[PDB]
Amino acid sequence: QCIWWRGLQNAANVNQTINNMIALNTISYGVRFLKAKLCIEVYAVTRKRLIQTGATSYYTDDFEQGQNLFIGWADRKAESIPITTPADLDETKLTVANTTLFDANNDNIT
Amino acid sequence: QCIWWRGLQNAANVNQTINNMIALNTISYGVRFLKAKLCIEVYAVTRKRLIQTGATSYYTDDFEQGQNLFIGWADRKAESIPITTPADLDETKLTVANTTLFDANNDNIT
Amino acid sequence: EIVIATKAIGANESALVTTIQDRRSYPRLMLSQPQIKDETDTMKFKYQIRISTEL
Amino acid sequence: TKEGYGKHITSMHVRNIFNQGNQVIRNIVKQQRYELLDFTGTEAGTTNLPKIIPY
Amino acid sequence: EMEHHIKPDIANPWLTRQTLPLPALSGDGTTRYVPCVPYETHVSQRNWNHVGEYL
DNA sequence: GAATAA
DNA sequence: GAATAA
DNA sequence: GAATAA
DNA sequence: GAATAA
Repeated sequence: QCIWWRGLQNAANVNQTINNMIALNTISYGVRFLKAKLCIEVYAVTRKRLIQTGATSYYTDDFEQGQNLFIGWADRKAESIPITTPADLDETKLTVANTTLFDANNDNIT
Repeated sequence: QCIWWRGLQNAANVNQTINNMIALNTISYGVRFLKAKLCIEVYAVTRKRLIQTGATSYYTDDFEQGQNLFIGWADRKAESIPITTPADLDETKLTVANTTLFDANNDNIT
Repeated sequence: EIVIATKAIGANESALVTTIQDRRSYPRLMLSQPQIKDETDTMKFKYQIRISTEL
Repeated sequence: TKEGYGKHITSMHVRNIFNQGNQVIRNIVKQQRYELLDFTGTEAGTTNLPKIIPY
Repeated sequence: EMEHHIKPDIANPWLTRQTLPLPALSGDGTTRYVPCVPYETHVSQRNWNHVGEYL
């Protein structure tokens, strides 16, 4: 919804494609965003395995290849991303409270 | 056998489909339940792995993708669900004592 | 959908830029884990991934 | 290996069974009415005057 | 005849995008004159034919 | 019946 | 014109 | 008319 | 594109 395609969440994320873009936005009177294709690649799915005896816990991360990242779509519900800073929008640290792709009641997520 | 299709076990489970239904039950002299399709989806099968030295136990939950949820049918035996409250009927907390999909003797469950 | 706006073109001029365009619902998108109750709350998953976004 | 037996069972594809808010009900408001048109009167809407249908 | 497009299965206050309010008269006026314009004239995007002047 | 005849 | 457009 | 209808 | 669209 926002534009992170420039990769704002860190200024460290600039490639000449962004630079090429800036020089074009200078010599251009107008633009169209023709297509935007996003591809996620999952190299690992890693849970933290918590082994708990009473009053103690042993922590280890372990690969789960039987699990997977859920890419949720909210197609039933009106929702918003809060945005503050170019960093505030990041595929990682960006969240909304009391939000779960799984509701005990009506799971509104495709 | 009961009707949990409204999702009574929590009042938190109402969607406009229930609301649409109520408004129709107001303007309707009669109804038929034409078809009821249930689909379970298993995202995980997770046992609690119990590591026991004498006089101590280490607990951890671990994924078993070699195991699976048994959906039992009692097709050989006359049985009943006890029902008390709309909550008493829940896919989770609802049980009958001394009931097992596996009997050491005659396994009556498809 | 129907755009009616005024672009300045400096002080002496204006442009009543005015177009129609097709409506795009953009849902919300999220990357989340399975919710699995453990003995204590949820299991915690962390995904190594590479997003690849080209425009 | 991840495998299990079942009936009307399938590898799990995308399922969100709520519609994306597209549904249409159709009623016809039906309002037959026997009415009178009286021009024989002097009172208000009863006169020589054309009586109106405000569609 | 009316197609009542019923609500989403999930709240979308933002769904009014494709909803319009009726052509209801708004005002304090106790009496309101609802307009009737008889006809929408047809005009042409066509150039002429059988025009004597040669051009 | 480029000078307007529907 | 799995996300209900009879 | 894997859940026994000769 | 009986309600005049050459």
